[PDB]
Amino acid sequence: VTEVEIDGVLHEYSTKEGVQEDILEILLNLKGLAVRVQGKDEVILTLNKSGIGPVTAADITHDGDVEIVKPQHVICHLTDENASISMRIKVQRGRGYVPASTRI
Amino acid sequence: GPEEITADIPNVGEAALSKLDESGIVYIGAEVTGGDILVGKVTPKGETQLTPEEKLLRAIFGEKASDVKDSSLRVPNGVSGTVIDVQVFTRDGVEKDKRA
Amino acid sequence: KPLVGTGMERAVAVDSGVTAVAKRGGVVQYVDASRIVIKVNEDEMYPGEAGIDIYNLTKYTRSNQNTCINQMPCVSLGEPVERGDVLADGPSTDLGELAL
Amino acid sequence: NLTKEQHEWLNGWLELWGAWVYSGRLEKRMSSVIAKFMESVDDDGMLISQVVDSVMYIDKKAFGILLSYYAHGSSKHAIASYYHRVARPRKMLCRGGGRIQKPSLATCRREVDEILNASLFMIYPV
Amino acid sequence: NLTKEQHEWLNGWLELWGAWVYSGRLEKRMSSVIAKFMESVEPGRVMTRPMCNDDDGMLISQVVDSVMYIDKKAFGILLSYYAHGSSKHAIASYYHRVARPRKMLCRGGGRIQKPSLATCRREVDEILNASLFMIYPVLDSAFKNRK
Amino acid sequence: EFDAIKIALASPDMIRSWSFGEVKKPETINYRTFKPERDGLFCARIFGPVKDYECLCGKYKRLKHRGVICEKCGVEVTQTKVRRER
Amino acid sequence: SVITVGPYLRLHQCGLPKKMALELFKPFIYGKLELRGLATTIKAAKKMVE
Ligand SMILES: [Zn+2]
Repeated sequence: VTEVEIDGVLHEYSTKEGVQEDILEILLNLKGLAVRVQGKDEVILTLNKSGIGPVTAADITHDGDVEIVKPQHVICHLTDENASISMRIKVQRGRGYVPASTRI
Repeated sequence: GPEEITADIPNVGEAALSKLDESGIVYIGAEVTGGDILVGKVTPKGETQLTPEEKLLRAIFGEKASDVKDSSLRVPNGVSGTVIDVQVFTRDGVEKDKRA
Repeated sequence: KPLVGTGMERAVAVDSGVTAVAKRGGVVQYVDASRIVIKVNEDEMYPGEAGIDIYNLTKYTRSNQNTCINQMPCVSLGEPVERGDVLADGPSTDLGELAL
Repeated sequence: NLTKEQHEWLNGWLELWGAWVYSGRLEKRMSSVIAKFMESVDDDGMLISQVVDSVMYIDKKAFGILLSYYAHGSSKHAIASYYHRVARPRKMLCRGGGRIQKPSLATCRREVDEILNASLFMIYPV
Repeated sequence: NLTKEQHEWLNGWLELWGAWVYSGRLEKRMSSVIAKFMESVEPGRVMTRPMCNDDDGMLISQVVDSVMYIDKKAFGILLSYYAHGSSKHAIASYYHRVARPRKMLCRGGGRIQKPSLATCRREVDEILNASLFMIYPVLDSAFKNRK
Repeated sequence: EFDAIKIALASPDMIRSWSFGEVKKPETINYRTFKPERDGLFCARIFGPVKDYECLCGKYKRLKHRGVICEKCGVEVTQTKVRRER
Repeated sequence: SVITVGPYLRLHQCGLPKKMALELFKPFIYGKLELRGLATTIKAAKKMVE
């Protein structure tokens, strides 16, 4: 995973009404998210999920070239009857350990 | 005279001006580095506030004059990070600003 | 949590009020990241003024030493709680246990 | 250039003229600039007001300055003071040089003096 | 020779430039009272010459270095004119004092003298008149090159 | 430049030789405006230019006037370093 | 600042961090930077070392 743009959120150090988790725990859960891509070198993934329950790996809008490997990997729990998340997950190739500060 | 808070400044580039609001205040969440400008504060050095002879001749000539200085709150050197909150306290009887 | 504990971690975790403890025994109604809502059980419910318990968690705020103090929900929804039990893991607290 | 008897003569005429107008005894129809000055507060004053409005109709800035000096009764030094306050940078072949900057106070004093002398000079035969 | 508008526009950039570099003066003076003496008075002569940002001043510093690196005399009088803000006649005096009786041979005859102060003016003037004309199309593209 | 350090007890007229004036008034600054006063503690005309080559009233504003005292308060134009030791 | 080891050094030398070096030797940077002519005037070198 490279970077995530969740919708109604200014920045990582705040919350979102409708989820039990903080933003920070969510994207650290996404740091462990594994996926397989074939035809590209970068790709943007998208999830849209409402309703009470856990947010699994299944709720992304999958394609034919991308492939999640662990469908059970949880992200968060929606707690509201009517709330949703809509992030866009940018994913690219790479090699090694790259912190966020050393870029550009 | 008083001092002002707005995004009007003398003589810095548009780089720091990119990251303020219309009121002169950084948005919540704009990541900044050291030396960046958080709030553009200026002083009117040379403000008049004179007799109605003045305000007469201001109505005659226009209001062009009495604008100088700057004391913007700048980020300390070497530190960086992310804005998460802005607090504004306002003395009573003073006009509150838009972001406030 | 630490593996080699010393048994005191419940006590110092509770008595430090940086965690938020259920004042009455109840059942969780509504979990949120910011607030938390408890249905009060009937026995501990006062006859007049039935009511429910609403606790508001402390989010990111500046400590005395410039560090992050923050509280997290450690409970699920639809769940019996006990009077005098942990609900919010505060900073360096885990599941009611103190853990540096 | 005018003479000094003309200076004192028409000077006294502008003194009773501005003292007449500034009381508010003049109508909007003489000028919208006279009306502008009356927004900022007998046949002798109306005859001379036709004269002065006729000659100084075309500039309106030194006409307003003329009202400031005679109608209101302001000192020359304050007028050049505020005029130095409203100054813009200009090209002048200075004692310093042809660089482009805001002029000095004494220059502004000179300009009020010469716009005074030219103003009175253009008024006088009319 | 250059034109009138070019002289204006380039002239404004250069006074912003030498104003900017003049702020990198080694040391001033002041005191510990005078600032307190200063904020509650109106001074009069605002000596605060305005300057550009660091991007423009650095950029046109690279421009002026990029052409004017070949003559250090013309560069020096350039900094005299915009940096210190001194007049042409003033550096005609400074320069005329130490112009050095280099035995320049005039149309009068063989002579052992400074060229005159009447000479040294048009000496100075032909330098920067050519110099701005040299650097102008470079700089005018240079703002466009960033653009 | 200089050899040994010598001390001695102080004669009175030696102390008169050291001074440039007598302090007389127990104020130091204006507090209303921010000026130093006539013959108070922080004095100009005893101790010198609080500004730099410039008078208190600002009579001699340039380096050309160097050498002559003022007249609206009577201060000699020098550096502001000189108020460190007079 | 705070010491640490780095045993790979020989003993006639010590480690030093790049930030503290770039702060401590600023007038030398000005001097040789003027010498090479990478920037003519001083304030140019000020913004180059900044
Ligand atoms: Zn004086």
